[PDB]
Amino acid sequence: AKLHDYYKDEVVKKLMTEFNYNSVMQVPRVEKITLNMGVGEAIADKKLLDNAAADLAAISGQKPLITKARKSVAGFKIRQGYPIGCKVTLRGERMWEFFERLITIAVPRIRDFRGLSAKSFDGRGNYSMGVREQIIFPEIDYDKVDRVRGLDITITTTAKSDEEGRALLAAFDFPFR
Amino acid sequence: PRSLKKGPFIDLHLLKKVEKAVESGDKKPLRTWSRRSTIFPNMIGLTIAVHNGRQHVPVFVTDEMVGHKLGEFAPTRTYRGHA
Amino acid sequence: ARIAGINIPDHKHAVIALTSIYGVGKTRSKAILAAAGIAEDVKISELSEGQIDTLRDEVAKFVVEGDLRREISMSIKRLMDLGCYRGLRHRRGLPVRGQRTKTNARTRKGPRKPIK
Amino acid sequence: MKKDIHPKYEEITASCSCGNVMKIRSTVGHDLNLDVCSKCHPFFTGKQRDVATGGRVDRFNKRFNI
RNA sequence: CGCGGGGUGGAGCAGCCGGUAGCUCGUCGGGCUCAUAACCCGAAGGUCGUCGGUUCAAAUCCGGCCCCCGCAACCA
RNA sequence: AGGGCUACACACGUGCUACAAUGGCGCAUACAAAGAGAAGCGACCUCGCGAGAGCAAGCGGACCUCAUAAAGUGCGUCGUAGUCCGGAUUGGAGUCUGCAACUCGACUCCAUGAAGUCGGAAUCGCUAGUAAUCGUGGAUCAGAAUGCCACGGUGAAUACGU
RNA sequence: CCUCCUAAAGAGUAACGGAGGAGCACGAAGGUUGGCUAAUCCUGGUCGGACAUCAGGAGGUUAGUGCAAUGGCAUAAGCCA
Repeated sequence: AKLHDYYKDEVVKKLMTEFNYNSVMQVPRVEKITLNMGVGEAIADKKLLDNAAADLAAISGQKPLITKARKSVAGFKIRQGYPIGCKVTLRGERMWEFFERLITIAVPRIRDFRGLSAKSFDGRGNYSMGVREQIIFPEIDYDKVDRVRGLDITITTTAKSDEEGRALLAAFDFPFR
Repeated sequence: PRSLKKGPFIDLHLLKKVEKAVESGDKKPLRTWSRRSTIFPNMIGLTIAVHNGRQHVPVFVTDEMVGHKLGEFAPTRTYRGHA
Repeated sequence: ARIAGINIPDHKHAVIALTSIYGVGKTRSKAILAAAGIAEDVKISELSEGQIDTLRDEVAKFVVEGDLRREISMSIKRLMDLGCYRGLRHRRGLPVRGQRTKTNARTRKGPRKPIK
Repeated sequence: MKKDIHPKYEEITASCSCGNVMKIRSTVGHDLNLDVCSKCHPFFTGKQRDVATGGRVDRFNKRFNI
């Protein structure tokens, strides 16, 4: 919870200084980090989904939920209730740890990394990004994996505005551009 | 390409014309046949209508065109398509 | 066995292994090895960490992997923008170096497309 | 958290060749030897030089001139 | 209007259970051929008239519409 | 004077190089023939990774130069992979010839490393120093051959028969 | 046999009047306890696209009901255990 500790003392203070909030509760805080793997190829065969789930688990020490089709679309051939993706919701200490990992290792490991997007903030504070390769996380072994996988990270935060969220992220020396 | 020791190639007459243009400060297109002439820094800004065999095609020179030759920006053959 | 921005095969010899980096061929690999002070014949397996670091450093001197790719992209794009002969050729998908397409431009033109 | 289902999540030491040692909890188990650390990654140094647009005119001048 | 056949690759004849999506001549390609007709090999041409639905299999079972057939009956 | 004969959806002819281990790469090392040469062949030495550059003898030549033959042989390595096979393609930088290498030359260096794992129907050559394979030279020629015409090296198989 | 309309605001009410369904299904799709709240759209997000999965929001049942239509249904009669 090093990152959490940092936030509690420094990042928050910085935020206060910059936006001039009256209350300390008014500062933005990161609520949860969600990790989704869509895996449509699961419809062809069951094991791929399982593999994906395993990978996700490896990445982030929880065991993933396995998502299922809400409403069943035309072209991709999925009935409702088909196990189609997997997710992990990270909160609290674990989440913090994950965040730390992501910036202090995983992002650096990205092939041809020239920063993250600043316009990828959605208009209400909540950041979202996608990793093309699951190998960027050193939890996964390069030699072991059979299928190239990716995933999306979604940092949900209490920031009302996108700008605020961005600021908060920066205060954690989040790469951007 | 040409040897570095020999320098760049430009037709003498063309060069002279360019110089004249520079002196004037005019921007009327100079019709030219020297497709083999290299473009120079001083030629930037000038329109120079290069021959393509048939007609003179206007070439507004840019900062990026310098190392290149005039014939590169005046395609000779005119192929649209087979169908 | 992670140099520049990629993984590298461990079983292979150093010279060859390095060649897996986009932007290093054989000669470049050799040069890198020389710079390091590592023998060409040894594998990427049974290497020290320090040695690996040195190798990485050496590699970093050249323009490789992503940067190299970017550079490559830039030139072609520039050419296209210019609309010089070469640029035109590129946009077509036809041989740029002055090859007599006639009935042999199948690397640029791809597989044959019957008349229809 | 539920007891059985999860992977073993434990503290390990992660070392970037840059010199930065980084204690972190993870599923790896064994000790981690990183190649690039966020501290030792060329974002701020490289990306000015990595574009490399340059000058055509300048180049021309260099290679040959009067 | 009512009732029996059904509706396709340039034309035609396509294996009772909805998961098989063709064969003939035709056009191109190349050597056979003293010549072509060839024998032989491979290649482009779909909608399954249509609108929908039972179902992951649908043109392939059904509700309606447009036509081609065939019906036999009628007509102040 | 500039451009074209060098165009390019495509079809055919003749070749070269391949697809590898009877091989590739590296180091050492052996054995030819036949030719050309004065607006020519150009040693040695020096510089250049190299193409070449500089200097500059010997020589109208059984004298000097082109000019190291290569396959081979020995030792090492690679171990059946689209590979240390294969080299197309393209980028950069350059050398020489030539008033001039953009269209459109050859060669060099560094990078890049397509297709191709012996080829459908069919179809060609060859009976011996032949085929197969290996290099070498000459003409035209400023430059520009995988073509043509020559030269030697290694060197088979098979012919019952009509 | 069931639903609506014709049917004239109780019920009922005809026509070779206008429109559609049934001849079952389910040992859970029944009982009960505990929990949950929809369609559609927008913005962001690896492969991923008009349309999978995941975030932030608008929306407020426009959704859902084993199958027709009507009347119902959030205390849900809808969805999970």
